[PDB]
Amino acid sequence: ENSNSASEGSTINYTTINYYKDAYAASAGRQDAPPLKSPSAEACVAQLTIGNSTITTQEAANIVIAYGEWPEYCPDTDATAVDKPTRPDVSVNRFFTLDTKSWAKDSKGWYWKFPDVLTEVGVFGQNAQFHYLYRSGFCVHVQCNASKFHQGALLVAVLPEYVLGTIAGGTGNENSHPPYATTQPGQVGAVLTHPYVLDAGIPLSQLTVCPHQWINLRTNNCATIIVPYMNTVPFDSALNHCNFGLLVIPVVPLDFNTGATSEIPITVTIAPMCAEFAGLRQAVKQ
Amino acid sequence: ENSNSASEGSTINYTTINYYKDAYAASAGRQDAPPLKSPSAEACVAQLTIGNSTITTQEAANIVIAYGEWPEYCPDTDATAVDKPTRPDVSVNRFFTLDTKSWAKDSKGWYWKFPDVLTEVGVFGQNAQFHYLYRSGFCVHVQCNASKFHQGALLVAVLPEYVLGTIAGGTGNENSHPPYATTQPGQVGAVLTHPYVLDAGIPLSQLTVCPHQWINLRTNNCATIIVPYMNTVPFDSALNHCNFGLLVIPVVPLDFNTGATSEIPITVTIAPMCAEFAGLRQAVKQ
Amino acid sequence: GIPTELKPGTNQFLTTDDGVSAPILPGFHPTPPIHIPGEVHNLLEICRVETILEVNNLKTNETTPMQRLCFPVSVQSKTGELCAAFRADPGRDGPWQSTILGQLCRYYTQWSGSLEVTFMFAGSFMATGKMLIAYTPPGGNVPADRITAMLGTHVIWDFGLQSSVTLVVPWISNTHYRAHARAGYFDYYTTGIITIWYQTNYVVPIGAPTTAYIVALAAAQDNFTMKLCKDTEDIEQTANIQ
Amino acid sequence: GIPTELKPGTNQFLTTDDGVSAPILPGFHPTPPIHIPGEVHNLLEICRVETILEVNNLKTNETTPMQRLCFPVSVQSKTGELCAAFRADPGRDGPWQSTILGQLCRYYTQWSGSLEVTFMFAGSFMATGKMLIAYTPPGGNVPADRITAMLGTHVIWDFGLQSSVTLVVPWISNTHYRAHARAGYFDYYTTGIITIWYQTNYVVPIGAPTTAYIVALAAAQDNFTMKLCKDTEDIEQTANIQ
Amino acid sequence: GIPTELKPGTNQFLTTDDGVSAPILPGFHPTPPIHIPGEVHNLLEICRV
Amino acid sequence: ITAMLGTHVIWDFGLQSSVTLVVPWISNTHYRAHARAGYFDYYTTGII
Amino acid sequence: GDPIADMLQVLPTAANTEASSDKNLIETRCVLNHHSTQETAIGNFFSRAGLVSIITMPTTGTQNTDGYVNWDIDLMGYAQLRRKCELFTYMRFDAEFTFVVAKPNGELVPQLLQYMYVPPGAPKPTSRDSFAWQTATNPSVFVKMTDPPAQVSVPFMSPASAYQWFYDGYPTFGEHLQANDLDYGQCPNNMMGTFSIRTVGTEKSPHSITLRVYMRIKHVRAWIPRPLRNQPYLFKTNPNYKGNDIKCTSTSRDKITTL
Amino acid sequence: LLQYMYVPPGAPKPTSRDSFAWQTATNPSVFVKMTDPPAQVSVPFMSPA
Amino acid sequence: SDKNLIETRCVLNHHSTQETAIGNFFSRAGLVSIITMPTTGTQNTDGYVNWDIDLMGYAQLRRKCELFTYMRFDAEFTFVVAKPNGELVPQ
Ligand SMILES: CCCCCCCCCCCCCCCCCC(=O)O
Ligand SMILES: CCCCCCCCCCCCCCCCCC(=O)O
Ligand SMILES: [Cl-]
Ligand SMILES: [Cl-]
Ligand SMILES: [Cl-]
Ligand SMILES: [Cl-]
Ligand SMILES: [K+]
Repeated sequence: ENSNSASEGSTINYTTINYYKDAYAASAGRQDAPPLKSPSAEACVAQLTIGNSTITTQEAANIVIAYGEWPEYCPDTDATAVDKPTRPDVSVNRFFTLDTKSWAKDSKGWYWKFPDVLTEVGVFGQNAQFHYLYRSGFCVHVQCNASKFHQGALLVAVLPEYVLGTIAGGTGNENSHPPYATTQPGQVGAVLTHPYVLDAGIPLSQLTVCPHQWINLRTNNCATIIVPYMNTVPFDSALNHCNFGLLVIPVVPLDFNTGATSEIPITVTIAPMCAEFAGLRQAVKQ
Repeated sequence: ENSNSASEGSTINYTTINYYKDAYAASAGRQDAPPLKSPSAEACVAQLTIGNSTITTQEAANIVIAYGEWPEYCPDTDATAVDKPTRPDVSVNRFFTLDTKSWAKDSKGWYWKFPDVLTEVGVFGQNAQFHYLYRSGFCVHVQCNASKFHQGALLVAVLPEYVLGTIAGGTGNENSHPPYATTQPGQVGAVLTHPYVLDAGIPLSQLTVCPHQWINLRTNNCATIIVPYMNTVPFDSALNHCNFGLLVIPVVPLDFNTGATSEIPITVTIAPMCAEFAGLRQAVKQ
Repeated sequence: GIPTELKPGTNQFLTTDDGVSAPILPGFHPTPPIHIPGEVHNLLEICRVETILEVNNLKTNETTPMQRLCFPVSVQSKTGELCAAFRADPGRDGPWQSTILGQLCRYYTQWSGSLEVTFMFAGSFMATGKMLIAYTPPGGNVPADRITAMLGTHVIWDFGLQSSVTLVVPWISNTHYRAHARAGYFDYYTTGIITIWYQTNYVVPIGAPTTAYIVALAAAQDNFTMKLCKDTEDIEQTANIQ
Repeated sequence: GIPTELKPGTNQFLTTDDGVSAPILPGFHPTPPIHIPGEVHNLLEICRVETILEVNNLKTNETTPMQRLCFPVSVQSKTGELCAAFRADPGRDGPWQSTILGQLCRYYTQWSGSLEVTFMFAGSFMATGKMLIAYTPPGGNVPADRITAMLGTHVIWDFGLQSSVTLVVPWISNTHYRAHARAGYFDYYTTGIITIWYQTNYVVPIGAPTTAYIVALAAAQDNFTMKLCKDTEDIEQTANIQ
Repeated sequence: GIPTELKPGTNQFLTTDDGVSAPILPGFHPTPPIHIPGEVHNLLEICRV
Repeated sequence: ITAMLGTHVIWDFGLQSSVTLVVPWISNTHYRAHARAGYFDYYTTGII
Repeated sequence: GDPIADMLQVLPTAANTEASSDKNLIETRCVLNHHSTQETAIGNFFSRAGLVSIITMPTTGTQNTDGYVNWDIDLMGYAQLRRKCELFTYMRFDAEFTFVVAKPNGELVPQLLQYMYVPPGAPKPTSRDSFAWQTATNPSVFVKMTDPPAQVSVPFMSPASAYQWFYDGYPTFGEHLQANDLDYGQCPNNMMGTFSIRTVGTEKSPHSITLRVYMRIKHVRAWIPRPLRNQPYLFKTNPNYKGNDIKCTSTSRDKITTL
Repeated sequence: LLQYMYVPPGAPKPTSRDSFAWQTATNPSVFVKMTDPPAQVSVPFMSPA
Repeated sequence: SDKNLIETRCVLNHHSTQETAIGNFFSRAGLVSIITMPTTGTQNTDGYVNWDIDLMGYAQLRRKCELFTYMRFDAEFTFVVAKPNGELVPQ
C-alpha cells in the first residue's frame, strides 16, 4: 500500500478498511491550560524586554499564549525553500509602537493586519521588502489607561486569516469587494463599519473562540497576546498575505461623568518574534 | 500461477493482485555517472588503438559511453540462433574513415546510419554481406579542426532507431515516404532538410537526451562516443535494419573573419566493436 | 465464480456509509503536512470555550445589535429587584444562540452535562454591590421574586470585589440526555431558568456612572457531550450562492 | 450464496483503476526479455538530463527555428547591459517548453525542487569576458538594471576562462510544491526571473568575430519531483491520424 | 475483480432474514442502560405465570 | 513613531511612581571627552 | 575559546462527578458518567456526504445544450457543507465524490456518460468530441445513468499543507487597484481545476441530464476554530453579507426580565 | 430516483421537492432507484432515556 | 548543488518519486480505437468489422509511448460500447 492518506503523518491512529493500493482510497474508519481557552503564560511590576525595548505589565498569568504555542523559527522538517535564511534578531525582534487611537463613547472598533502593520517600519520593514519569504510570531500589547471612575471593556483578539467582506451594496445584489486600503490599512489600522459581524458575516460574540484578552477598565489597563506563526506554508510573502488580524472592539462602551478626562487613548505596541527572511533580491513595496 | 507476466525477469519486484492462473492477468501493483547524462569513460595526448589503427584524443573524461554500457558479444542467455558465430576480431574491429564533409556558415547538418555506413567497406562489409545475422557496438569519433579565431558548435549525437519522416507534400496531405537513398545513404551520409525537427517531427533541442558530445571549436576538436549494441533481438540483418543514426548538427553556426581558413572539414572515423556474424550463406548486397 | 446472493441495500447510496472507493490517482503522494498551531480533534474542545450570550436580546435593539452583547445594572430605589432572566437551554432559541456552544449544539439532537455562565461586570472600579444569581431547576416559570429564587441553586456575587463570577448550571435532569427543549412536548427537556437579582444594591460615590453593564459568557464543562449528529436550523439557502 | 450488497461505484469503468482482468490466453508464455541498454524506471531520470532552452524564442525567427537554439553576446559600447531575460517556470509557455524537462513537467500538475541552467559560450578561443547571471526570486518584474539584479541569487561567469557555467536556481518557494504558473491567480506559483548581464564586456583581438552565441540548457537537480499526473497541453488532435 | 456468480434469492427481501445493514450514524453511542426491575428474556417466563 | 525605534522603556506611572531608564554605554570610542558644539560633538551620547 | 559570548483534550467519555466544577459551587453526589465523546470527533462530524454541485445538461435552452460541461471545481455553493467547513480556518482531507445522475424529474434512461478530472493546466474539452476525451492521462469514469451512482476517492491535492477557507491576501504582487479587488481572498492552493462531463457520443443525446455531486470528507484534520457564519451566504468566493438586513444571531423577546 | 432522509428532532424539514434541506450535509440520506432492491439501513437506539 | 553556489539551510525533503515511476505514468487507460458499425451508409453496414490492431491513431497515448524507443508490457483492454448518441439497447 502507498502511504498517501491525508491523515498520514498525524499523531492519531485510525482503523480503516481498504481494497486498493493507495491509502487515501480507504474508509474514514474510527480513532483507535487548553489551547483554545487562551492559555496564560503561567498555565503553559513585570517587565518584558526584547531587543532594545521594554514594556511593563504585571503578571505572567495575564499574558495569553495563542493556541498554547510559543513562536519558533521554522524547523528543518517543515522548511521547503533551500537558501539559508537571514535571522537579524535584535534589529527586528523588538517593540514597535503604532499611531494611537482615540476611544470615544460611540467608537465602533478597530483592526490591524499582520505583518502589514510593520512592512514600512524599521529594519523589520526593510527585510520584509527585500525578501520574497518572511515568517515570524508576534508579541501584541494593547494599552489603555483610564481612572477608577471610568468604565468600559475592550475585547482584544487575534483572528488568523481575517478575510473582510462588504455589505454587498446594502441590498446584497452587488458583488463588491473590500479595496486595498481596507484589507491592508497599514500601521494606522482601520475602523469596523459593522463590528457585530466583524465586517465579515461572522459573530463578534464568538470571537472569544480566538486568542484574546479583555481590557476591563476597572481591573486592567493592558492586554498582551503572544502569537505563533500560523499558515499552510512554512514561509510566505509579508506583502501579499496577512497571517492574522488584531481586533480591538469596545463590547461595553466607554463611559464616565462630565469633567473626568475624556481623552482616553488606545495604543498598540507589537514585537516580531523569531522573524526570519529568505529569497533575497531588490526591495519590493507591494 | 503461470509466470507469464511481461515484467517477469526484471530486477524490480512489484506487489500485485491476481484471481487467475496467468500472471499477466494481475494488476500493475506498486514497486516494492547516470546512464542518460552521457557517462564519460572515467565516470564509468591520449591514444585509442584498435586493430591496426590508432586515433589520438586527450582525455578519458572526454569519451562518452552510451547508456553507461560497453560493447560486448551476445551472451548465451540472450542468444537464440544456434550456429557458432564468427568473431573475426582485428579485421573488422578497427577504425574506418569515411568521406569528409565540408562545414559551411550555412550548413544544415548531417546524419549517417549504422551499420549501413560500412556494409560495403573492408572485411566488415564482406562479413555483413555473407551473413544473415550481424551484431556489434561502435566507437564513433568525429573530428573537426579550426583556429583559435574560428567559432562554432556541433552537437554530435547517437539516436537509436532513427526513423526518418517526410514533409508530407508540404501541405501534410501527401503520405509520402523517405526513399531508400535517404534512409540508408551509405558511407557518404546525408544532409538534413529540417534539422530543427531532425527530419522526423521531434525537437533537435531534446537530442541531448541521447548519447552525445559537443564539439565547441574554442574548447575541443573531436568527439568520441562508444555505443553498445541496442535492439529488441540479439542479432539482426546489417542490411535491412540500422540500429542507430549518428547526427552532427551545427547548433551554433560556423563563423570566422574573412581571410581565416574557410575550408573547415568534419571527418567521421568509426570502429565496429565486438562484431559477430551468423547464418552464413552467399554474399547479399541488399 | 463464488456463489453470492445480493441483499436489500444493494445499489443504494447512503451518505453516511463509510466505505472504500477506487482511488483516481495511482502512486500519488500529497504535500506533507507541516506543523500548524491550533489543531482541534473534537468539537467538545470548542464547546468548552466561553463565548458571549445575548441576554439582552430585545426586539428593540435588533438594528443596533452590539447592544445585545451586554446588559445593564444600576442604582435601585426598591430592593430585591430582578435584573435579568433567561432559560438555561443551550440549544434553544434565545440568548444561547449567540454562543458557539449553542451553535454547535444545533448540529446534534441531544446533549448532556453541566454548563457554566460567567458574568463580567464592566462598571467602574468605584462601583460596588452584590447580586444573587440563581439556577432554578424545572418545575415552574421565572421565580416571581428573590425570596423564591433563592430556594434554588445559586451563588451570591460581590462585583465590587471580583469583576467576574461563574455560575455553574449543574446537570440536573431526569433523563441522561436532553433533546433540545422548545414549546410543546419537548418542554419536557427544559433545563430550567437563570435569574440574576440585586442582593444589596449597585452603589457608587459622587463622580461615577449610575448605570453600568455586565457581559455574560457561556461554555460547557468537561462532563458535557452531544449525541446524534444532525443538520442545523441556523443556516439556510433560499437562492443561489453566486 | 454468500450475502453481499452492491455499493456505489458498481459497474463503473474508472480508467486509472488498477484491477485484475481475465487473461485471454491460458498457458501463454512471452518471448523472454533480453538485455537492452538504456532502460529507464522513473521519468525523473530524464528530467535530470539537460536539453536546450529556446531563450531566443522570437516571433521573428519562427520560420528559421534553428536560430532559437542559441542567443547572441557581442562587444558592448555601454556598460552593464542586459543580454537576455526569461522566467524560471519549468512548465510555463516560453523558453522552457523546448526542454524535455519542460515537456515532462506538462504531464504533471505540480513540481518541486532546484533547477539548473547551464550556459555554453560558443564564441572563439580568443574572445573573453564576464557575465553576471542572476536568479531573482518572486516579487517584481525583470530587474531594471544590473545593480538591481545583483541583489539576488547570482553567479559571475568568465567565459574566457570557462566555456560553460551552471546557474543553480535553488528551490525558494512559500509552498512545498508549485502548480504551473501562468497569468492570473496562478502567478502565485511563479519561480522568479533569470537575467544575464555583461559584468565586464565581450572582448576580442583583431581577427575574431565581434558577435558570438551562447547555448542555454536546463535540467532538474536530484531534489526535484513532480506530482498529480495529467494530460499535456502540448499535443492535440484536430483530425484523423491516417 | 473476484469471480462471483449471483444465486437464486438475489435481491429478495425476506422479513426474517438476520443480516447486517449499513449504520446511518457513524460514531453514535446510545444512552447507557440503567437497571430496571422486571426484565424478561424468554416468553416462557410469562407462560408460567 | 520615530523615537520608538531606539532604546526605550514604556512606563505606567499609574502603577509605579518611579521608573528608571538605563542609558547603556553605546559609543565608538572606549571613552568620551565631554561633548560640545564643534568637533567634540563627535563624543555626544545621544538624546533622551 | 569563544571570542564573543553573546553568540488529548477530549477523552473517550464525559468527566465523572465526584461526591462533595459543580462539586465546587453546589454539593454533589458521585456519578459514574460513561457518555461517549466519539460522535463529536471531527471525523464523524465531517464524514457525511453533502451536496456540493448540481450540473445540468439540458437539450433545450441557452446553456450547456451541446452534451458536455466543464465545471470549475468550487465547493462553496451550498450552505450546509460550507458552514460546517468554515467552522475552521484550515482543513486537510481526502474526499469521496459520488455522482447521482438522472433526468430533471428523477427518471433514469440507458445513457452512457463520461466524467473526467481535468487538473489545472490540462486541456479542457471544447466539444462533445474533443480530443481531450481520449483521456490517456487524466482519470475518467464511464458510467451509465442506470448504474448505481459512480464513486471515487480523491486524495489531498493542494500544493499547500491544507486547504484554507480563509486567505487574507492577494495571489500576486502588484498595484491592487479597485478594478481588480476580485483578487482579494483568492487562494490558488484551493484551485483544483475542472470537472468535465459529457454524454458519450458524436451524435446528440435526446435526454436532458442533471448531475448531483456529493462529497464526503475523510481522513480529516482541522485547525483554528472561528465564529460560525451568522448571515446568509451571497457569493462563493467571499464572505460578503447583505448590509441592509444584518441578522441578529439570537431570536428576540420583549423584555430582558420575562421569557 | 428517490431520496429518503432522516430528519432528527430539531433539524429543518424539507418544505418542497427542492428545499435546501435535501443538501443533507449532516443528516443521513439514502438515494435509491425504485428498480433497485429495497433500501435498507440500521438505526441505533436513539432515545434520551 | 544549491549548497555549492548559494548558502543553504537543511531541508528534510520527503517528497515522493513514486508518481513518476513509468508504471504510474503509463497504467492509465487511454483511447486507442473507435470502431463503428452503422446500419446505414457505405461502410461496415453488415453487422461485423475486422479491425486491424494498430494503436497509433490517437495522439495522447501515442506521444506518451513515443517518449521511449522500446516498451514491453501486458495490456488491459476495455470495450465501451453504445449507440452513436450514447444510448444503450439490449444487443
Ligand atoms: C474521474 C472523476 C473524478 C473527478 C471528481 C472531481 C474532483 C474535484 C477535485 C477535488 C478537490 C477537493 C478539494 C476541494 C477544496 C475546496 C476548493 C474550493 O472550492 O475553494
Ligand atoms: C477477446 C477480445 C480481446 C481482443 C483485444 C484486442 C487484442 C489486440 C492485441 C493487443 C496487442 C497489444 C500490443 C500493441 C503493440 C502496438 C502495435 C502497433 O500499433 O504498432
Ligand atoms: Cl463594506
Ligand atoms: Cl522530406
Ligand atoms: Cl471519444
Ligand atoms: Cl438537491
Ligand atoms: K469518565
